[PDB]
Amino acid sequence: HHHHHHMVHITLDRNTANSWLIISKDRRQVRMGDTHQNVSDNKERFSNYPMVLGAQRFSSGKMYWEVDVTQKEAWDLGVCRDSVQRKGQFSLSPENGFWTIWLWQDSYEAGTSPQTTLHIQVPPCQIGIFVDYEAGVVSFYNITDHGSLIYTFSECVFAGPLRPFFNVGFNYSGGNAAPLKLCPL
Ligand SMILES: COCC(=O)NCc1ccccc1
Repeated sequence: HHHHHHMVHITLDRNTANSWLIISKDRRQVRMGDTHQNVSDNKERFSNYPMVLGAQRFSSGKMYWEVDVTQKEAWDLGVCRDSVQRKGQFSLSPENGFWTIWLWQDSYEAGTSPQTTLHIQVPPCQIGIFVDYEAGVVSFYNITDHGSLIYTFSECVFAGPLRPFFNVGFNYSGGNAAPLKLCPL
């Protein structure tokens, strides 16, 4: 792909984070802490899952960023509507305002309803995310495999401003402590 020139500098919004997440001082890395991180509750925080949003809101144009997933067992990445549900249980689907992929139990899947199997020969250490607001497109690229396409959501109905979306995943296994990191431009 040739989307690199739409690169945007994403930072994490502390105020949207689940109360167990630790966001780095530079707001470019996030990991799940071993306990509550001593923050007050607010209506923005994701309650049930270890999720956080980017600070940036997109309503037009073309945007590209990269995320490092090295040595993680489980994670979700993509974009979502600014107005997605924060509290209680919900599924990641376009009907709920999410355009995401994920890793879970050694398989990669796109957050369609129902979910779609992805065909990945080279486990990615970094993921590229491309959004074309006007075209209604969200695309995912395998940076480890020379930028090969993972998945394209097309005919997206964003229906609002978009925010970068992250889930560091559960760490029941003790094998998923590693952070998500926004990779430099
Ligand atoms: C440490 O691992 C246990 C675990 O993953 N618990 C579930 C959970 C943790 C934090 C926020 C939401 C849900």
